Amino acid sequence: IIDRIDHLVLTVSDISTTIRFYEEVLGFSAVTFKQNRKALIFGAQKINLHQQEMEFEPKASRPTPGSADLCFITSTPINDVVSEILQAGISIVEGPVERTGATGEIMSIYIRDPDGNLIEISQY
Amino acid sequence: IIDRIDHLVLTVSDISTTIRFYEEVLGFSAVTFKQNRKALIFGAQKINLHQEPKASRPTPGSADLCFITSTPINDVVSEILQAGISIVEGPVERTGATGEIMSIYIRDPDGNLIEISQY
Repeated sequence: IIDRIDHLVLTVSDISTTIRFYEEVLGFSAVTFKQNRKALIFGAQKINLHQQEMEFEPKASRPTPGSADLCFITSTPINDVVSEILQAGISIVEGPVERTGATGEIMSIYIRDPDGNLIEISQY
Repeated sequence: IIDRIDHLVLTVSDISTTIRFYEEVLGFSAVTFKQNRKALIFGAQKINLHQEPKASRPTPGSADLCFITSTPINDVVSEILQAGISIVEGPVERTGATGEIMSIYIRDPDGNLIEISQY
């Protein structure tokens, strides 16, 4: 019986650049575990980071920057989030638009991180 | 304020092969919605399957995911072996999002790395 996703690994070109984006835009918090590895903490989950040329094993069969397509749920009014994104100088790929969430309908806004990963920020 | 991951999209070579793996091994349940869209559900989250908009570089086998199980991890190891699935690594202690976990690693049909763990 699987309960939830605990974490996932993003392979990126530059960890510093990735960290700045997730902290400043999404509000995540960067930490260092296993002495020298980086992760981004949010809620009760996390995203571990692997930089190209120094990806820890085992890893995906085809580690690829910009191959992620993730949806994050926000408790912030989605229109306020839209405004926050524009004020941060981030381009809106699409949205706000209605989508199907895991447990119901959500309003989603899409942006991209430094590596091209698609980030869907949504409110139920 | 971001609360959690709701879902993510996996780009795969064959939806049917992918669904069978996640249903038979991980116990996920496949569903259809809207334009004959397919997804795998578990807990209060889901994984959408693509065989726009999307990732800048949709790539099969590029996922590295960790799922939490409430099933005794050693029983999970046995289930995996009985299913004829190769164990990449584990059981081994690893760092979870909120503490130590015991993890077992396997791969799905596309080569995605799947970490199944218990706190």
